[PDB]
Amino acid sequence: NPNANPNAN
Amino acid sequence: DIQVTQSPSTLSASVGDRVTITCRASQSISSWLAWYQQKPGKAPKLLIYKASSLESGVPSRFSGSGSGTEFTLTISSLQPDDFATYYCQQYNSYWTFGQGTKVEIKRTVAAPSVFIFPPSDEQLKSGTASVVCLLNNFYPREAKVQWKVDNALQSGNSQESVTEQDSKDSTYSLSSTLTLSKADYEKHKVYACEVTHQGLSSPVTKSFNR
Amino acid sequence: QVQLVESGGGVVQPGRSLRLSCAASGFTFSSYGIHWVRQAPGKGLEWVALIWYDGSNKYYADSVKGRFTISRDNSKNTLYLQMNSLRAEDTAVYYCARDGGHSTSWSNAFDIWGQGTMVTVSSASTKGPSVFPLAPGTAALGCLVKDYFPEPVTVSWNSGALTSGVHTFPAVLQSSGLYSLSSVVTVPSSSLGTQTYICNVNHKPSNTKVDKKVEP
Repeated sequence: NPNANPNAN
Repeated sequence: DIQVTQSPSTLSASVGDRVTITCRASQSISSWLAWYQQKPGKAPKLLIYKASSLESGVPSRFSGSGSGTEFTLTISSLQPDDFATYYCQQYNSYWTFGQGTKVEIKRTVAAPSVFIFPPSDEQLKSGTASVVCLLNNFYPREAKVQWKVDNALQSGNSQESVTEQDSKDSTYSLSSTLTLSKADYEKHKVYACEVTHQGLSSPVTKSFNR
Repeated sequence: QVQLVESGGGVVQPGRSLRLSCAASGFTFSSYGIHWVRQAPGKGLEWVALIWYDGSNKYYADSVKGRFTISRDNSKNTLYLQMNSLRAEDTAVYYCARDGGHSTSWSNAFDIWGQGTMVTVSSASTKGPSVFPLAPGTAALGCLVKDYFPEPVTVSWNSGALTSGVHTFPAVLQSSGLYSLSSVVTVPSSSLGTQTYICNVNHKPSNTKVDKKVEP
């Protein structure tokens, strides 16, 4: 999914 | 592919007016729609995210509404620094932006002052001829400029340039430049620039004889 | 303060390669996914690529897939975009833009943008402009500033003493690959033989300065 969140968690 | 189209493409309005602009997605994007403001040559600025959420520090006169395929951005009362182009963007499937809505300063209709300039004797020494037609200080922006050489309508050999709205009087100016080889230029006599504009009750022609 | 700074833009010939970069400061760069977005002259915004915070997942637009490569070096707080086999239509201002991080369960709108870096894809050689007069109760006159590369040129009138009523048009790219513009000014008819009018044209990239007096 390209629209998945791109940031650290 | 998800497309987003904005309406209208240009919106004329005055300070203090309320403006509502629309953005339609080709298929449902749920609430994944964002609104950005961009001034010419500047980085875009995020105004609204998730359809209606106001980004931190953005003035409260900006509000967003909608879900699914129909979304809108409303400026409750335009301020002078709000004249700009506004872009919506869907972040549901990849990232696609709209074509932009230019929010422009409204003013009274002003017909253009039209001028034609033959090519310089200096340039003609060099092998190319440029004929310039100037439309000065007009409003609204829509204007048609046609070139005629010995009554032959010219096509493919002209280029237009338009200034941004004058900061003082909110008018436009436009140049149309006809490029010909000196041989072609010296083959003809009458060079005419014909201008159509809302402020003109009938088209205006400026011409010279070579 | 949070800031993104793009670098690398310049004139590059078609078919060649160019590595843009984007340096971040004022926030934990290694925590954020970052996008490249571009805007061609006169056109709208076009998303180009995304890289995840650790440089793992990478997404590209179909228009750049296979030619552009996104990467990052978190130890240098820097993002890169390697562009190969450049085409003329890649001419654009390129922005880096941060995922806003409003929600952890989806990607987000782009909150922080850089100022942009301009990439001009052209094989045109550097050339200073030819300046031709546009000879003249109001009369119009001007200067045609033709065949120069690359951008920009500045035009003043009477060494800056004349600014009222001046319109300097944006440059247009001619089919020769060389830019051209006119600068015009409306003045009184009554002093056309009395008042001297000179356009001062400065082409910074070519070390060219031209003064052209414009007369009837």
